[PDB]
Amino acid sequence: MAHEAQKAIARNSLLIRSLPEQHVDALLSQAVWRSYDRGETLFLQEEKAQAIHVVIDGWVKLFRMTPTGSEAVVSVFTRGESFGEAVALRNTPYPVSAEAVTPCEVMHIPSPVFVSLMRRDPEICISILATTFGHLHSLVAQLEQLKAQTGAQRVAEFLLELCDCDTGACEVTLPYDKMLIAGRLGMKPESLSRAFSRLKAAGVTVKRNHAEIEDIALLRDYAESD
Amino acid sequence: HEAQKAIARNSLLIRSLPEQHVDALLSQAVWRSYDRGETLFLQEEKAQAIHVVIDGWVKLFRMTPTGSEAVVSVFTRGESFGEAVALRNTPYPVSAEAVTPCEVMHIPSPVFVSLMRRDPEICISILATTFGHLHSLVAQLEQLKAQTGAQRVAEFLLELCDCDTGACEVTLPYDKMLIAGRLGMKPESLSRAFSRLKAAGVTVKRNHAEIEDIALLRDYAESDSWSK
Ligand SMILES: [Cl-]
Ligand SMILES: [Cl-]
Repeated sequence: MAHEAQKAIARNSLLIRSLPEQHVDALLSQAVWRSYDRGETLFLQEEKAQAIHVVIDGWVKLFRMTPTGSEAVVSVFTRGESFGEAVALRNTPYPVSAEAVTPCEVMHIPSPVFVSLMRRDPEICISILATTFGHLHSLVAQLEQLKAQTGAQRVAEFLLELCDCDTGACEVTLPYDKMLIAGRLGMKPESLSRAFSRLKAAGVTVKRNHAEIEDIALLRDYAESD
Repeated sequence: HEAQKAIARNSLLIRSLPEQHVDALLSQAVWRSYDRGETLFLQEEKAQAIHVVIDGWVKLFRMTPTGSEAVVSVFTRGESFGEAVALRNTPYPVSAEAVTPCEVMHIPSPVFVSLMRRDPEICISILATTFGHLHSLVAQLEQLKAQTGAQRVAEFLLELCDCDTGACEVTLPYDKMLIAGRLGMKPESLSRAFSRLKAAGVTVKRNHAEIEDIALLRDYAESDSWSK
């Protein structure tokens, strides 16, 4: 009933990071909390965009229906990540469907709660926009400086970012279907496997539904190498 | 100023706006030219405009506590800056100065802010666009980069040309360290990179770079060493 740990996780989302601190808790106080089993749908393409979504635990995939009826995976999101901001603010119908890929918990911020806040007080929207512009310039600068690295280094970094702590050993849940991560990391399915094999030597075991980092420092050291 | 207005539309600032309001905002622009070394603004002054570079290079810098210029950013043709500080009405954290002669478009802040105070739906619309772009940039930062330094330099150059075919010359600052910093490259490497780009028809002079063939430079950049 406090959702203290869960709100702490939500504060790392793009949505929550963009808000001025004075308004964070009041917005989180109006959250709609839900759990989903593996395979369960959060929403379907063309439905009304009733909320902004923040994954607290698990993996959620977004997919679009193609003209020939296949499902194209557009994104995969996990712990501490938000999605749906733009569609919610424009009030356009969902352009994708969303489905729990693992069992998961989501914090939903109802669209009217967030939109109405901004219709009421323009100072809030101006203030959030200021923050998002700064964040944009910052990401563009990171892209301009992004150097090449190895696929294994990408996967290490990814895995490191999924742990949150700086020391010890660790478990991280991963989807069964490994193509989801490959898409997210912009890698070939082979390359990801190749990448995994190479990480054995850095202390990483990759089971069917989870990965294990024997030691963070070693992995972190592997990621920060030639 | 239609050609100059066209270049401004490439900026982060103008891209993010509702298309149906652009022209009226662009209509209240103050256009200014700057000599090399001329100040655009200085640290602690009031942010009263958002700036878009129309031509040339502008560097932003802070003073180290021991009194040294520490360059923070360099902006060129079609790029905007000062959005956040102007919308927050806080003092400038840096100074800005023309590295080359330049043209810049200034958007008075009150023009922009009063529009949103009058109709918060404008800001709601702009914010939707800035969130979608944020997501796109974050997605792109997770995807494996494989390109070499010379390829990155190649892409940097290609993006400065704005034409898909033929030849172009792009103004570059005299001091190539400003580009090195922007690309997150050791100055050594930037030079090493320019050497390797000789093969793709890129000759780098004092105040400019000459691209003999765009398509050929795009080919080097896209390649997975290499040859003409
Ligand atoms: Cl399960
Ligand atoms: Cl004037």
